[PDB]
Amino acid sequence: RQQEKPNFLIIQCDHLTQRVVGAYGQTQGCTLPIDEVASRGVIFSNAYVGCPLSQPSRAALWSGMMPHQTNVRSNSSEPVNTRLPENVPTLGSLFSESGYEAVHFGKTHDMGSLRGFKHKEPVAKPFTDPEFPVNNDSFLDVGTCEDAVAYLSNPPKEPFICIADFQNPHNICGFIGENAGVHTDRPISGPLPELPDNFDVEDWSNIPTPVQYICCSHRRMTQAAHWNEENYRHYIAAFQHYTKMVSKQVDSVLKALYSTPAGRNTIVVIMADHGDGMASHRMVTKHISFYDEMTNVPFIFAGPGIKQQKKPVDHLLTQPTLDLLPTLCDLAGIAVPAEKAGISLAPTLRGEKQKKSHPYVVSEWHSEYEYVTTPGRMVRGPRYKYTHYLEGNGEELYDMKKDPGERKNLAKDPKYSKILAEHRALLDDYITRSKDDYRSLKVDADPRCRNHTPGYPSHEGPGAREI
Ligand SMILES: [Cl-]
Ligand SMILES: [Zn+2]
Repeated sequence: RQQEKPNFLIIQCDHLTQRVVGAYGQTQGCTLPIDEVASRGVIFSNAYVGCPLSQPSRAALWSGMMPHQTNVRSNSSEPVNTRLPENVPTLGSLFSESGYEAVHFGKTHDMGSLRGFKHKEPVAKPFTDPEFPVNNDSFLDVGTCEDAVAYLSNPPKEPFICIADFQNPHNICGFIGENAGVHTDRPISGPLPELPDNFDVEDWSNIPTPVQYICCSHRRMTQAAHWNEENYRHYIAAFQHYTKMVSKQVDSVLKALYSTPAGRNTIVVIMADHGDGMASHRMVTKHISFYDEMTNVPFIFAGPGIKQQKKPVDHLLTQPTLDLLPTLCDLAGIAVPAEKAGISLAPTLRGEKQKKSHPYVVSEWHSEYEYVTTPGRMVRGPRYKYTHYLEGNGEELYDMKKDPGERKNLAKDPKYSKILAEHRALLDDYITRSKDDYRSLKVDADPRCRNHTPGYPSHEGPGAREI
């Protein structure tokens, strides 16, 4: 038993959302291979990432730390962001030093947190799509899929830990570029998805300043700011298409996995580095805001020793950015360094009592490319989500039980003043225990990016990257 170790296959998809994954109960037909894995295992309803942005999320994830601690807080490359020091234990270092073969395929964008994995760079394999634009994101996934299939088809050593980091549905970014501004959409042959119930922003004066002006600071939002309903539904359709594309590749990867006896000895994890607005709150992609579509990601486990659960686990707050490292170490029988703040979910996965749990979980924003630096923090408690931004001391407060779509900010309502204070207190506790420098940080927000009536439809001009 204890010397017979499982393998691991970690499949991560950039921008993948709970909404689009059928296992979560909202959208049918886009992720059947992922849903089949979920059906054999356990999915988590509350799985919040440490930052809704790729490089900060990935640097944090593979090191099991938070972004203010890695100090990789934006997507900028060296020297604005500096690679994780070589003395910080990572997933790869812990697994490699315990005798695992550790391999990584696909997207990196890790700022050194992948140290210990042997990385193979994918090669772009272009192809033509008859209905949606496809770019090097989609072409790279073809290479990644080929590499992962080749590896899992003939695994040279057990035990192994393999990461397959897919780009899609990130090609949604390219879609927005091809459809920027006022435009008529190219016809498509599918049924057209409906807008979500939280599409509209009811009151722009009741949201924080940085969220009001995402249209100025986020290039993709500048592009989509004046989109009509048709435009946004075609956006959702494209997102579903790119998700279907990556799910076919997941299928190929799983077929390769289960083509040898290594497969049945493998624990499969499916997650995303962050989500996508999917037109909720008029939002496209990810930038500044902390709404569930972007921060609450699919987080799915199945494999030997993991007990099947039909219902999603919703009595726990999880933080994949912190919890993946100790969970995988616990499943592999590898000791976790004491400084890591994550909590192993292996008890829940085994069907045992989860004695330790997070009383709340957190997300961070700092900047994307240092055009605008507008730090903020999210605290998800058991029932409410609280957000705070330094710029204007803006706050949000959402009842996630009665208002899961986050349509009614409760922060200015005196009836909720005690709940608001209570979540402010969770942020104070986080700052103390994590040594967050949040309270000391400076806002850098040019007033030319805050210079029209609040809200994306009223956006005028070319946005921050242009001025
Ligand atoms: Cl920026
Ligand atoms: Zn604007």
